Amino acid sequence: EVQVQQSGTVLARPGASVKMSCKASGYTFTNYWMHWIKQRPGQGLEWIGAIYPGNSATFYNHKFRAKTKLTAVTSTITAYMELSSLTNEDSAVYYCTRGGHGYYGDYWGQGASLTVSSAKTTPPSVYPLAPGMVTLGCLVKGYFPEPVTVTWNSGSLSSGVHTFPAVLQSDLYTLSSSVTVPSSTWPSETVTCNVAHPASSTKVDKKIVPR
Amino acid sequence: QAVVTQESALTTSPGETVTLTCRSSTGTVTSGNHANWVQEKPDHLFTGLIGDTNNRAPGVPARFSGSLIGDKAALTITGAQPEDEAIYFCALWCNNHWIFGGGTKLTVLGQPKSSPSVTLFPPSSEELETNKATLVCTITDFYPGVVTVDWKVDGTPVTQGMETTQPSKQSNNKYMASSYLTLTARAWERHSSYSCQVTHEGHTVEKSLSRA
Ligand SMILES: C[C@@H]1O[C@@H](O)[C@H](O)[C@H](O)[C@H]1O[C@H]1O[C@H](CO)[C@@H](O)[C@H](O[C@H]2O[C@H](C)[C@H](O)C[C@H]2O)[C@@H]1O[C@H]1O[C@H](CO)[C@H](O)[C@H](O)[C@H]1O
Repeated sequence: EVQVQQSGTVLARPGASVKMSCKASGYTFTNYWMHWIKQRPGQGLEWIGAIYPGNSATFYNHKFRAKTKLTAVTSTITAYMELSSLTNEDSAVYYCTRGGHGYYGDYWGQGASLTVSSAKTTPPSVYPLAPGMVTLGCLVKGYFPEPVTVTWNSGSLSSGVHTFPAVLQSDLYTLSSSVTVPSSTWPSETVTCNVAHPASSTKVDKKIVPR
Repeated sequence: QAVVTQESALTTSPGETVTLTCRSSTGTVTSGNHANWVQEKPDHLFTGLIGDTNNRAPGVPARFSGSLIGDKAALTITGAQPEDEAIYFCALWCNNHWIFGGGTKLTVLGQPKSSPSVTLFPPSSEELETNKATLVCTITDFYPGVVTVDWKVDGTPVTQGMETTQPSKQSNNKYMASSYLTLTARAWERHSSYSCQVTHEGHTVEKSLSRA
């Protein structure tokens, strides 16, 4: 039907430049505007600008004019946004949306994540979280980049698991996961979290031991 | 430039009508501001809902309508469905910029409210060995999904060193969030009581531990 396909995840260093792109499907590219939206972690949404491929009219947010170049190739039905002189404040999910008269985005692309960081690939330090039903946890601390996958007892413990979203602390991520099991069950039944960090082929298992 | 203001959170039950408003710091919203409403559902799923003050976007249910009520733009959902639980943003075309409001979290009560299960974990030995100490507070199974988390070290409010995640939807449609207090092992040793206080629907839950 209408589809707005976006490019994937970008990892960039401070000072660099990136080019992100959006392909149209299901409509006449030339008759509509392509707008770009920035969504910060929690800083709401900000409109970056818009381009009309039919005549390449562009509109820009004043705040972003100095570092953004918006373009479109009609032959390829693709719009591009180039961002320059990146700083960690440009880390956000960017969306391209389809617009027209009186509106900027009836159909939305899926979002392309950009992280700007000078950090290096760092493996997680995994720590067991014992109390001393009972809730056990694993702290997965200090890894870069995303993601890590956490399982409990090699996937056999799937009920009662909560894995929380990562926070950035200093310039590395920290994440935790918990599992709740019947009291009787622990310690007789061994509970282990298994943490994989693909970028550094880190795989580590941590058995939870009562304190 | 101009500031666009929306309610921060509204709650309704299935089948009721609820109205969300969007206003500008220049006084009135007009037709020339082309008020837009979009919906944000989990995992960055956005849907256009209303464009140009009152046009439903393609395939939006007729229970969604946009109007200007007085000097404000407003979105009304007549007969709210459990699936309308989402964040709603309005934006206004002003000075050739689309300017966004901060969004309204709408809870549409499709199940009973549930209080948070809070769990506070102490630092592990292995981490204290690195000269760091991180306390972990997990908050799960709360519904509505809006909570505030406060940390106290020997009764004093903590203002630096804690991190809290935004509430994520559990698969059972309740919500979960975690908070971290990070200190050096040195500092952790100068204090005895540690508290994670979570307020949800005007009630506080406190989990406290003592270094010792
Ligand atoms: C598509 C059109 O192409 C040329 O004619 C010229 O470059 C125009 O600037 C350009 O777009 C303006 O005109 C059309 C008229 O139908 C509007 O639909 C456009 O507005 C839509 O897209 C922008 C980016 C916003 O999302 C708001 C949408 O309505 C756009 O309008 C803007 O420019 C004209 C200039 O004549 C006028 O000032 C409008 O008030 C302004 O919104």
